[PDB]
Amino acid sequence: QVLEGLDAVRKRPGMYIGSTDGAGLHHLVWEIVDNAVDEALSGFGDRIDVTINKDGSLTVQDHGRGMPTGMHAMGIPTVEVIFTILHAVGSSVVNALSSWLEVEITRDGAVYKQRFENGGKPVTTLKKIGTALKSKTGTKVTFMPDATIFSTTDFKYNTISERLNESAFLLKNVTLSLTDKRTDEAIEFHYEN
Ligand SMILES: C=CCNC(=O)Nc1nc2cc(-c3cccnc3)c(=O)n(CCC(C)C)c2s1
Repeated sequence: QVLEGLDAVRKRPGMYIGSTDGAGLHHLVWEIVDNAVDEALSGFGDRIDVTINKDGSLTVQDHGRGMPTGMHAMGIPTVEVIFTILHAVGSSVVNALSSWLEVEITRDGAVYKQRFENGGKPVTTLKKIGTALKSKTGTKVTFMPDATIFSTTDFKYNTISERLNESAFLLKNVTLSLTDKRTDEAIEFHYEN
């Protein structure tokens, strides 16, 4: 397996997300959402909240275990490795195609954050920013799609709502929410089995 950096994604985005139109833009949402859904399917977390922010960015929040907060080689956080090496995989592809991205992790009584800019270059390490109850766990990913790559950077509420509805139906017993801060629209989906 040949590992690559984020420049490879930026030079051939269609190879990773199919296209650079609205379909590709929304693939970025699906990758992040799917990672939160995988975590819930494994039994960690019973709600997944998606927000379309007024500035054009998009946030996904889960209440799963929290991405690992430790280090890989050479003092590099595991989360930085997840977000910056392409195993050619969604997290690194979204980072590559974002003008900025923030990941916030909560676990073990601590809240940590790392910020990337300009196609996924870290501008901070994984920094402890605060504290939380020892019981509190999860991951939050916010990203701004790169307007230099996509033909449209307008997330579509109806498109996202349909996909989260479907994902709630497949998962069971997990609430998926969508809030649009541009229009104030909001919806929740939950299917009990
Ligand atoms: C909110 C937006 C998106 N949501 C997520 O990405 N949520 C996640 N939760 C976890 C929990 C654990 C994990 C496993 C084993 C033990 N403790 C934590 C973990 O390894 N991951 C990395 C999996 C791959 C992305 C490397 C994640 S990714």
